[PDB]
Amino acid sequence: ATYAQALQSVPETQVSQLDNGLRVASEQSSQPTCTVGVWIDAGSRYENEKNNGAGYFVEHLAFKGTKNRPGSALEKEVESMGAHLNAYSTREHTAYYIKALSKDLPKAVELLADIVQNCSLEDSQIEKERDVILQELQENDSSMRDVVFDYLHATAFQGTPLAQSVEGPSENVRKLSRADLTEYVSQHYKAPRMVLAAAGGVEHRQLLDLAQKHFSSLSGTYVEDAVPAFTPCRFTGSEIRHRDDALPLAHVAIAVEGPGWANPDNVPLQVANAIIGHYDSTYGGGTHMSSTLASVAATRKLCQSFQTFNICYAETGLLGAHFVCDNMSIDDMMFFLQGQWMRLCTSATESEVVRGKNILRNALVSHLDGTTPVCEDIGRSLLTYGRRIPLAEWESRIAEVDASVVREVCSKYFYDQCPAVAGLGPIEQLPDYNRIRSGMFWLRF
Amino acid sequence: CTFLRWASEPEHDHRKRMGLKMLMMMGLLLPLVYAMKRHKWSVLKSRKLAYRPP
Repeated sequence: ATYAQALQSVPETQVSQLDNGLRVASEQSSQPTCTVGVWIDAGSRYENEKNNGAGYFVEHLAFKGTKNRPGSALEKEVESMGAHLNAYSTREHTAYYIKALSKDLPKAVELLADIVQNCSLEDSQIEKERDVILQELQENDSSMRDVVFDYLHATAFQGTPLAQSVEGPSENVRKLSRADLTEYVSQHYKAPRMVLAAAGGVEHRQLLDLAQKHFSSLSGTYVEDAVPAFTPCRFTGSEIRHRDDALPLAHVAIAVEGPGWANPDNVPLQVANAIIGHYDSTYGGGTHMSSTLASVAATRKLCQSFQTFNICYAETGLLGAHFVCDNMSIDDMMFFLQGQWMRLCTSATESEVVRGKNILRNALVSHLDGTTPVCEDIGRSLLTYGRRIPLAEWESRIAEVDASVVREVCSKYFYDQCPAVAGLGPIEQLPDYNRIRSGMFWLRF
Repeated sequence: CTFLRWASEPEHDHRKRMGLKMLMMMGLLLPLVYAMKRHKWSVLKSRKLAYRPP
């Protein structure tokens, strides 16, 4: 049995639609558990400065009660069958999913149709969630990576809705009335924006027939005519430096404008990112790692950690690198990161592309282990691609990358481009923006 | 007196032709190098500072 023949035997994702436009998608297995959820085309990029934070607030209030399950009846019902009710919001998506036994799918879908459609949004629970969201803001400030990536978004997408954080500034959380939160759900929690995904021991026909008795009153109509529309987000080469020498380590995120989701350049770029890879000081192979930046950082103790990232949105993205290091090593970290970028742009070699493609295949297959990653894969894929891209198609797209492809795409996105830079902490030795900008081309080239 | 000015300065005409060429080259180079300096320096000249003490 060959990896190629295992990809073909990976089961199919059935997709069926309701009249309201709700899209129902499921990957069946023989597992005795399942993960069913609702993925909505919602996030803070659809929020303006007035209501920024409303989606995170609605997520906060989602499980706190509905018109039929008063406030903790929902929690007792989910708990008494051993299920797990999670939620998450990003700048572009919002998910509500349950991990249940396969026999509990009818109750799991009935729980989500109630939650996504009939949140009481009670005036008394909004005040209680204010203090939590305010406290969670302070808990968030303590995470330097979250701060530095919010900073990267704020400077990269300045002037646009994508600069906003999901949570919103701690000025709107105290002002979001019930009417705001009611309006956010009335504008964004619609069937044509919603995907009902399942994965595990779930038959598609039965999930369909549950959706068309629980979600079938989820309209896609907008008050009078006021349907919200898409707004593209300008990228800005820019810098945001938050200098705080009391913090023991510096966090540096640097990104160029990357492709949106449906751009095939994503596959060659992810490959190339696998060439730079990622490092942590607790790794192992260390100085013998194939990634040049990893081996230099391990040999010289240049950093505590570094990662490559490709964050995608509908029409743009952030393609770059985040590293944590001490105040006297930022310069070397930036030098070697930009040198590796330039070396991929100009002189990627076939063997490192083979290893990078190997890494990408392994990351894609290992990621999809379990019902919950598959359920999120289905929901997010229908929101971003309008379909589920099979692992066979991912393999076919990876098989087409070579060193020439990597050189051309890394040239297009990295070479002689202006990056957004976020620095937090003891960042006095983080290079000046002209010096970082000069690191995006080579004079030898 | 014309001949004596030439005898004192046989480079008079060539010096003035070189001066014209220098003036045109400077009237190109000084604005463009000034633009170069301001391109590099715009990062400093437009940056904004915010103080957020605890």
